[PDB]
Amino acid sequence: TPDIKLFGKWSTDDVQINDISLQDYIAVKEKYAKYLPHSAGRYAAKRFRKAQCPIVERLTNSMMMHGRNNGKKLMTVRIVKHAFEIIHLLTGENPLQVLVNAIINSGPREDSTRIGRAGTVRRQAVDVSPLRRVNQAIWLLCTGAREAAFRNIKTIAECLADELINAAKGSSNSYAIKKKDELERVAKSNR
Amino acid sequence: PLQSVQVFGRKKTATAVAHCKRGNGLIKVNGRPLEMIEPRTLQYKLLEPVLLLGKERFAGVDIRVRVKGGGHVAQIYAIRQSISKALVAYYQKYVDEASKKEIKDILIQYDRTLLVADPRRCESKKFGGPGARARYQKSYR
Amino acid sequence: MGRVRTKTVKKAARVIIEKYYTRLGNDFHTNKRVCEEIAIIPSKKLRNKIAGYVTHLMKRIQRGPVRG
Amino acid sequence: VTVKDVNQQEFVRALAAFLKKSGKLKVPEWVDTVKLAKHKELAPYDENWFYTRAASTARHLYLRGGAGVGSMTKIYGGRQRNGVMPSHFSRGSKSVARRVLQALEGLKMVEKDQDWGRKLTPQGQRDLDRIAGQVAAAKKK
Amino acid sequence: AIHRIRITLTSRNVKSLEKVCADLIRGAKEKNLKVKGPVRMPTKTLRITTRKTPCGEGSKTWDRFQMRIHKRLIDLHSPSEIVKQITSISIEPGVEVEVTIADA
Amino acid sequence: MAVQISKKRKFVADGIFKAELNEFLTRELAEDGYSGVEVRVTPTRTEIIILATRTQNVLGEKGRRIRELTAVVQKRFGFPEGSVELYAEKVATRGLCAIAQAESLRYKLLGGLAVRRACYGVLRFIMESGAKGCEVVVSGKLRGQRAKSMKFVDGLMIHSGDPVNYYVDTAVRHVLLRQGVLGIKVKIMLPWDPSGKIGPKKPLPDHVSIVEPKDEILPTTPISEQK
RNA sequence: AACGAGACUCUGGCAUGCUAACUAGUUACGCGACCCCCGAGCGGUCGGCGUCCCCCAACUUCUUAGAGGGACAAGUGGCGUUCAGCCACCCGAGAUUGAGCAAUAACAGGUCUGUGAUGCCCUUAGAUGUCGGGGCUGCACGCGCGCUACACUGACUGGCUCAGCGUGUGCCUACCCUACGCCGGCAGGCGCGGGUAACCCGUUGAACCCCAUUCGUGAUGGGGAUCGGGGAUUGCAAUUAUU
Repeated sequence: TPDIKLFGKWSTDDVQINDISLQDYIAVKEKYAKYLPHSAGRYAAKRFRKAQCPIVERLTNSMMMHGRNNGKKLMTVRIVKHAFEIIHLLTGENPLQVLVNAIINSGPREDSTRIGRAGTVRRQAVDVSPLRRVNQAIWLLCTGAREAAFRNIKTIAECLADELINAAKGSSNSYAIKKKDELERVAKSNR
Repeated sequence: PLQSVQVFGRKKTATAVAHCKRGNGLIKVNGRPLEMIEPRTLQYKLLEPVLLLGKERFAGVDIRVRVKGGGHVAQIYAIRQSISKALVAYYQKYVDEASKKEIKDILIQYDRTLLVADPRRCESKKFGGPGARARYQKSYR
Repeated sequence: MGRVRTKTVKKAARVIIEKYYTRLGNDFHTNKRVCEEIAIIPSKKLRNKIAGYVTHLMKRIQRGPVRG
Repeated sequence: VTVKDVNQQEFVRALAAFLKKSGKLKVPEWVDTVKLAKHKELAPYDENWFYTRAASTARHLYLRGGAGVGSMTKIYGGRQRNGVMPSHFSRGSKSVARRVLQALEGLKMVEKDQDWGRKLTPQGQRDLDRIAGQVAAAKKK
Repeated sequence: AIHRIRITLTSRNVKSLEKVCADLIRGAKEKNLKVKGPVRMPTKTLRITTRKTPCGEGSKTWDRFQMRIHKRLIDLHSPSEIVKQITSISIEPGVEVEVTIADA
Repeated sequence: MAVQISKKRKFVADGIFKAELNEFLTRELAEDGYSGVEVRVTPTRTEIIILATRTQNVLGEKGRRIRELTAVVQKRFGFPEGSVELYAEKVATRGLCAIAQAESLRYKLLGGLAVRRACYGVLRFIMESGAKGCEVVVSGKLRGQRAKSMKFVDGLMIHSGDPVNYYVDTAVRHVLLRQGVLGIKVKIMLPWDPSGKIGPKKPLPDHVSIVEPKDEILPTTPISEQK
């Protein structure tokens, strides 16, 4: 605590990665815990450089999309502070363990791609990197809250905290755990 | 005898000249408290060195800072970058090596441009685009 | 990346080592200042190159004989 | 205390109330028909907007070297949505600010001083810093 | 009497400018006129951004031209005679000079 | 007699005077081997140094022509009377003076002479006078009513980088005939690298050479020699 | 051996080293004045807040612009014929920050409406060379470049708070940028003053953003097309609506 930042109130201790596969691309607490998610603007100039930056920051980055929200990273952080707050009142946990489950449960195990034969569509099943899983899982759940709040009275904060619950405990009421299983259902067929 | 050493920080043309003058506590910026510098959501960030190093490093100085340039954001990184280096310079000049070498290891661990500066500034636009890379649409019919 | 040395460097680098073999060290900075005095290289960036190749040659000349 | 120390969102909301108690400010008749700037599309919701704006007037004079009716408008102006045309900045009303500053001057909290601008009276400067500590007395700074 | 006399130089060529300034600072300091150094003012950009194609056709192209002026001034305080004597002579290049009676 | 215009506008108006004159003269001194000017304002006086190769034809008998030229400028730009003072100058080394070489080729051609033998004759002169190399172009008609181009080239040339501003000069002159117009262009490369005037800078242009002196002796053996 | 490539020029990134500054600042007092006890103390003083005062003060970190230095695959570990080079790492600004310049030969490409550049042909007094009026904006339709939108990650109304590249009357023939005072809801009018410009406008007190009200999933207060009436400014003249 006096030598390692919390989050402004939320411990990064008592936080685990419960896979051996997806750690070393999920990290949040080795020394990478900080008061806020922000950077000086170094995040990528090498392929390995992407991995290092926190998961909580990565979530904030992929939250601002679709034209009108680009370049408004401070507005974005407002939504994240409410998210953890709502998650803690609503279920009562270290609200980061919610998020870590939500990411791990939404990442695909097998994926398909295209292959050109006879000028006609054929598909091939292939595997997926841990770095791919994390990138995909962060994409998918953020699309859910963006979609729901497009005509609902509910705010995006409320929608997003709901979306991490249904991902963290699979229940197929989320946009993520649905879309995960769609890909794998294809990957079984053409293989 | 009067002791006074000055430093600055920069990020994206936002200068922040933070003088460390002998005294006790009371860090300010523009003759205002740092507690009320105004986005007040990034309040944990400019406070970060002071909070992390403890307030007992800041017990032989009065620091005041003057700023100019940049936007609301880039100023925050400038004032942080200056106060970090200001503290260091005070130890570099009036106290021994092993005091400040310790302090250097702590800050540079979570380096975030506290003791260094980005070389990145805007690139110059050329014609045929509204941006430096982005181009106007091309039609064949 | 890239930055493969041109022939203008490799031509004069050989010459400068043949006639001022004694003056050479194996440090960058010393071999720079020698090239500055025994000749004039009309650019600054060009000077920083010709020194570095003169250095890199002088490493190999202290082994078996060079064929250039 | 100096007015620098405190929050400024709090400053105005106690200073506006202060004036209206003391019978201060002789207001214009037009105050219920007034758009308030060229770049607005509506009247204010507020029914005591005049009291609020006189607060913000006197504060800025404490900081900066003081300036006339023109400069006050430039500080207040914002963005103008021209509909189908792209937005641009523009300045608001003048004749409101010309009533504000003359109403303050009737109380002798400001006065036309030298160097092309009204400046705030020492009696005015007394009254600002007097209620500045009242803010800290209230909540707890 | 001894009047604060300002020798303004103005040019477009940094070599031609600077050496002529140096000459006047040597000759002044040689005679102990208590000369004050050059005050180099911001170099100003004339920009002209115009078409490269007459009778526009083909891919749309432009051309940036620029002229860089330079100003700098040396302040002397000494009798106006010996200044106006020595100033106007010993200038080789096309570089302008403007003498001022007083400014301070 | 005042005040005076902005410093920005001060340079523009000088440029307009420098340029207008330089095309005024070229339409009168074409046959006299014109080669340029060099203006200089001096204390309470104007100098206009009218560079041409043969000062003879410029001067005239009793200095008539120089008197015409001074009276023109005295009225045209509204100069204060008697301030204007002309001077002439002869250039030495005439084959580095591309402008004059091109405009001489013009009158050789317009005099009525073949193109190939004319191009060769001008070429060897500018090569002989000193020059790394040189080039001539003639674009337009000849031997029918479709156009062609005729290049005559010898020696070195450059085309790229910043050295183009120093180490070459280039000129263009139109010449008429009874059938259309013919374009002359002359491009000539300056040779100085050892020293002087100094005019163009001492380094070599395209491949920038390493200037290399040599010394290397020893006969040393140990001894003490008292002084 | 030569041209192009590269080299080169400009620009960005590294200087508490060098050079020097009331048309640039900082610091230091001398301060005296204002302010509140706001903190120790009492209000003084010490400390805090800016402004005037500032010098015959001190300095050049910040700002300005000049001379210089620095980066070379330099060092280390792999890899390569162990050559030319390539990959990782230390130091750190990593050997690519972005532009300018650019060969041979060609095109029936564009331009006679840039040219007092130009051939030939035509026309030249009932003129293809001058004043007045109209048109290039005329629409059952087809296509291209864009702008503004379809909302709650929002709109609306208040409050807070940050910037840079430039430009400006004394020019073309009649014309600039604007502070300040007064009058008007606004457009605007009127009285005075400065600026040849690191000097005056402008310590460019800009927007998104930030903070607090109001609206509530509704073609809604989202959207602002279409259209009626009225008020100003430019000009010799504003109708087919100049703004």
